[PDB]
Amino acid sequence: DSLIMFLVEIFRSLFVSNCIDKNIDNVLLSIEEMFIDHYYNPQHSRLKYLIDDVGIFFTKLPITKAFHTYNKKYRITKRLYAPPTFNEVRHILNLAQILSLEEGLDLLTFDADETLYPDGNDEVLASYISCLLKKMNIAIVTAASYNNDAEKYQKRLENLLKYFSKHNIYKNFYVMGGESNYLFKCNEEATLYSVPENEWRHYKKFVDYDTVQEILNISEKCLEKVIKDFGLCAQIQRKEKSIGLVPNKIPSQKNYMIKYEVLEEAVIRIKKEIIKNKITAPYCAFNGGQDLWVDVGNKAEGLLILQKLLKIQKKKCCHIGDQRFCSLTLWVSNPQETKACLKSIMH
Amino acid sequence: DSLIMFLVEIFRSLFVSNCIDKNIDNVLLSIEEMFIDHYYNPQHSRLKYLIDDVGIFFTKLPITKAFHTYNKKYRITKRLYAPPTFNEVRHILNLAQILSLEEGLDLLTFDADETLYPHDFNDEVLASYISCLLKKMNIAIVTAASYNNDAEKYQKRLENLLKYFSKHNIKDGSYKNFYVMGGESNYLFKCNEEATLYSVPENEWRHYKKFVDYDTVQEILNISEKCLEKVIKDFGLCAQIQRKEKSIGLVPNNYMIKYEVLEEAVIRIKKEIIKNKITAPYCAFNGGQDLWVDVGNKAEGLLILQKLLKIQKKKCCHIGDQFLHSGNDFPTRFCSLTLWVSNPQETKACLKSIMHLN
Amino acid sequence: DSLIMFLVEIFRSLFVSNCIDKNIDNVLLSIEEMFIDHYYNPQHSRLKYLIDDVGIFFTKLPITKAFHTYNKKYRITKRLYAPPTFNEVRHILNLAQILSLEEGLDLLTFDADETLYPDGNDEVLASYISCLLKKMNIAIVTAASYNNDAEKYQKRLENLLKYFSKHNIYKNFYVMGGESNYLFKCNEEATLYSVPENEWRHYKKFVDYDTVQEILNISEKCLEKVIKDFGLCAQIQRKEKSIGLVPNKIPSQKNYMIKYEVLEEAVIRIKKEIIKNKITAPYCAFNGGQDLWVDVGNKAEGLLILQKLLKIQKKKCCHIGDQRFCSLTLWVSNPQETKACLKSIMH
Amino acid sequence: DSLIMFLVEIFRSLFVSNCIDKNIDNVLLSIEEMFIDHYYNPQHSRLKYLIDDVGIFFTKLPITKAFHTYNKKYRITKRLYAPPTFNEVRHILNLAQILSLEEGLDLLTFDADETLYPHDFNDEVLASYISCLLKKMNIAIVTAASYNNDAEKYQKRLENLLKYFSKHNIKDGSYKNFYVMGGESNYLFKCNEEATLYSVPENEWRHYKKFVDYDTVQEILNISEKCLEKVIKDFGLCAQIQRKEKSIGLVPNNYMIKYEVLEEAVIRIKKEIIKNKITAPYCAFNGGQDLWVDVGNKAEGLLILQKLLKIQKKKCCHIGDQFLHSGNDFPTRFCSLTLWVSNPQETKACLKSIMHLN
Repeated sequence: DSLIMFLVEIFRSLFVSNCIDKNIDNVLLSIEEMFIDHYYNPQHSRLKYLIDDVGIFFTKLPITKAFHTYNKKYRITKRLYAPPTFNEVRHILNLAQILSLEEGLDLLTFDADETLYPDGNDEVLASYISCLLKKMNIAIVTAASYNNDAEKYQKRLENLLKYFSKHNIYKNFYVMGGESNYLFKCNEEATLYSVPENEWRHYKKFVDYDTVQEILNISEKCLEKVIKDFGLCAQIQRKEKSIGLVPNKIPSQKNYMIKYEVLEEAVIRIKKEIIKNKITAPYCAFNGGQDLWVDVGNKAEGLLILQKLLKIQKKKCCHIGDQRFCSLTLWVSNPQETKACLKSIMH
Repeated sequence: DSLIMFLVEIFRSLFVSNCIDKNIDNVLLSIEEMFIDHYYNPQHSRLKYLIDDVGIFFTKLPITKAFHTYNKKYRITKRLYAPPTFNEVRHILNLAQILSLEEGLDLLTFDADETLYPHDFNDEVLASYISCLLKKMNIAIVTAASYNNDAEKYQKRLENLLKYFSKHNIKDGSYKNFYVMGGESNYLFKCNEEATLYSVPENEWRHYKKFVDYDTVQEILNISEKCLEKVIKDFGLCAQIQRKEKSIGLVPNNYMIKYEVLEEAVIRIKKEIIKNKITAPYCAFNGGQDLWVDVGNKAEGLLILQKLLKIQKKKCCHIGDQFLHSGNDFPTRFCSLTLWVSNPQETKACLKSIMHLN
Repeated sequence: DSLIMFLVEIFRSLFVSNCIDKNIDNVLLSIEEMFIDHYYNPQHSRLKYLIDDVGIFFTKLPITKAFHTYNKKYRITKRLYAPPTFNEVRHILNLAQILSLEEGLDLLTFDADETLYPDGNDEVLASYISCLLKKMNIAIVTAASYNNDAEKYQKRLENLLKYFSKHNIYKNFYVMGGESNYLFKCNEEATLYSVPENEWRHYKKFVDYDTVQEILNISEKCLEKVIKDFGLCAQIQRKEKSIGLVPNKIPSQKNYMIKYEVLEEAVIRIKKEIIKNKITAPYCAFNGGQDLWVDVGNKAEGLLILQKLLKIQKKKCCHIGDQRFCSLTLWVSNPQETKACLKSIMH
Repeated sequence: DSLIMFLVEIFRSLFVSNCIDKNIDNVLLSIEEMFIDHYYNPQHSRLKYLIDDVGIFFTKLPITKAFHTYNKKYRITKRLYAPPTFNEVRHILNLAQILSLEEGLDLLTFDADETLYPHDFNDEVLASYISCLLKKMNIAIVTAASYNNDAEKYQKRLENLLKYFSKHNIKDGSYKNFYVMGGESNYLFKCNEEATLYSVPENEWRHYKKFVDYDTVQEILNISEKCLEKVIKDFGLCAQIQRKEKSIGLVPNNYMIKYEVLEEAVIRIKKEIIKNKITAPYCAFNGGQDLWVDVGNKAEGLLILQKLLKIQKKKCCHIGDQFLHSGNDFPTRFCSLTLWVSNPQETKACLKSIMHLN
């Protein structure tokens, strides 16, 4: 991330010049003003000249207030031998984006790929998530596709729903499967039903069936090449609007393992070949540590569906994931961070 | 750490020139010839000029065969968009060091703290590998944990592995060839037929350990005590200080402590200890959520077993997980063969590869 | 230059792996094939994936033959402590591009900004340039504009023409003023006349007069801002299709000096502001160490004029300058290098 | 070289954060406070920790005033697309070192080889600056050129500057306060009323120069002679070897030699000389088209004048052009104040700024 680096180099220079524990507010306010000017002029701001991939700011980032708030609690400027690190500046930018939600947020989305759990939960999470549900809409997005088989989505994340049956009552909880292709809701008794197409068919970006089938054919061709090239013991699974690469199960249980480097290569191979056919339709190929899934859809399309379905402005939506231009983003990497951010959001 | 990065930068240029999946043997052989010259002339080798902190090669290293063998199993050179990574070159140098044990392997030492268990030992697969290797050679387990020669405390985290020896490795007499060191290089133990850890008096083998005055031991503990007390007040910690003989540490109450706070305090301790020009052996070990300062280093502990068991330096190998410059495994590169590792799964793999004696 | 760096990193790894003085031909041939594949597929080659700004190859670069030829003469691989440097790899790429001219070259162009002389020549140059003129067309390009006043172009480079009056006889020598706006030729007796517009008016890229006047107005506004901001003692000079920033003359001779850093800033300021008005017309702002000149034109337009006027394929044109996609380029920085390259071209 | 890069990296971050043209005094003052602590405690300063080869600050450095004054004259902070460059920070540290001469300047030394003339001295403006400063303090000219105490040869390249002293600086008696050193630190000279360079016997001031055995002098010359002979054959040079007493060099016949060939040969000479553990003073000076090895360094030469003229270390300043790590001016940072320069134009500028005594 060039935005985090950008700040890391600056903090490193203040640290090595021996004034980082002094009053650096003159530098922080000059940085904050560049952020705010980019908020009004995302296309031609000077911040755009420094960071080409800066993206878009839906909020006025209070980075100065975030630095003081982070420094007071963790006291990183008292360090004499290690300047602020990449991971620490990452939490500061999360805090700045959390703090920028002064007007409140009505939509909160969770990337449930790996950030939330390795397998099937956390009660402190479920307790914190439930508190937020009464305040505003929440949503959970999965890259796995089981078509519309609602029972399969429940198996991967059933424990958190058990808390919701108690201490709730409500209808402000949503689950998105296939990245942006299947949207479910919740009734009363430990539920998992699918909203009909009429409620959200128009909001989905229009794509042809043959175009959808074309992407899966291209991805199917690449994975076979990946399987044969790296000699993996794996099987390909094609679905309606998705295709996935899964490892073989050890005969007897537990499944075999694919090296993480090979999965990262296949994602680049698939993404590159899709661009070769000049396909403009939305798509995404996600690596889940042990699985590879290609969906005809992306988090951006699914995020827009929820904003348009629930009539929420983009400034009131927030996303938490391990990995764009349509919602505020918090970068985490473990469930404890997800609960750590959610604890800060409670105010 | 820098030898690995040395190879990563080279393989990156081969990948980038589109020839890494071709025959790169002329480059690899030139690298191997440099490893041979460092093996023969460690003090003024060409490799020492390129890499100052390279360490000592106690054996000739088949780096070409390792790359060739590792590529045949993992096909890393078939990748179009990812050059050989840091961990893959790490695995390559691991196998090259294993293949350099053609002469034999008399002693094998493992880090207790993190290469064997998350903590409580609870891996039946790992211990089943350990028993077979134990039959053919002596093994030892080195921990930074410090209990003042209390064999009951050390056996707690290692109960299952020791209890395994009773059912499979008790009759063959292999139990005598198993040792445990506590406080890095302060308390040595051994096993009996009842699968229990018993003690060996520090007076029995103090001839092999460089003595340190009791006042200088307490000197190091008091300097560290001041730094840890200053560190707690500086960052507003919730943790407390626990002191024992020949060892002091920072322990929470359990509130997790940030990694950066622990790492700098190691630097402050090491920097302030240097300010008094202390030449005694010591180490500031950074744990997951704790910090510990011991009088004595793993290098001294590994030297004791070599002198005690009369084992040759080239026949001794060590398996540690923290081979970073700040880690306590970094100095052990000068007294034994070393295998960088990260978890039991990787440790069981290196042990599986080691079980090809021939 | 990313292409030169690209090779410097590779040579550095061969050097540090202690095999650079051995047979590195396996690496060089793999590099050469990437160059050749980029020659056939400039838009989607793998070299394009490694070097985004690689440009275009009008020739099959014999980089392997260039390395051996450069190594045999200078013996750089016998070094034990310094790998091949950026400047050395630069000469190799010049040699490779010179060697690629196996089918001969009919056009040779010289960037006369600073590469050829600081002031008004070199007889060894003039002797070498004259030998090439009988073989093929030569051309000299200047950023300075004196409209069509041919006498002023002659004053800056009159000494080389004195050699041409002797040992010649002919009509294959050309001079381009205003980057791409004024084209002159040579008669018999120490000459400097201008070819009429009809011979080359159609080949110039069509641009409106008000558009040309717009660029000079924008550049005039920037230079005044540069003058007032940095407090320079300088005067602005506007012309028909150019505007320049010149320093004041010390009263009494010799002229004042502008710091080189300020001139480089004004070029970026002018170029940036021209893009702000979305001007698509060709232009260039050149820094000449002591002068700044903005021309409505560029070396690319002038190069195309000479190729179309003289009916020469792009594979037979070569340019020598200190600083694109329409001719082969040799990178030099001093007159001795220019004569050094020309000595190699004589075969 | 690394202190300059230290400031360049800091100013780059200030420029990038859009506040460099605002008030950056809090950052600059923190930098100045570090320069004061290094001035007081050079051995274990915080600045030495960040920059290991920083050198010695013989005076407190007004780095803020230098930046403020330099910005007022050149307005570098008004640039939108170019942070302060390497040479601008160099000029800033030059002025800060000049402004640190508030106490006085008794001795000023110039590199003859390249800070005074392209070579033949031929700048009337430079010499006219030299005469005025010569009236108020002693100046000296240090050259790597080696002629065995032949005053006629040294005066050739310096004729115009010496002849200028006869017409303007001969009556005031200032001629006595002007010295010339040859062979870096081997032959000292002086001037008379007739504007001629006369010699001073090396026996007269050998008490100030650390003696070196004649066999060890020839030892260094023979080691260099082997390297240069090997270098010529290695790269197929056309040059030849010229040897004198206490000095040896590589000279063409005049075919220009590549810069990289000269620079590595300096490394080979320095590396091989270190291999014999020679502690004598020496230097391998890289010229434009030649290479020279002298027995004795500029640090020794600058030390002689301080001990001979009894001048204080802080009152001595040096003006050299090659302050790179490989250059011969690099060691002079530990015995005198230093001003990095590149040509007479820059040298006349520093001399012009120096003419504000007050």
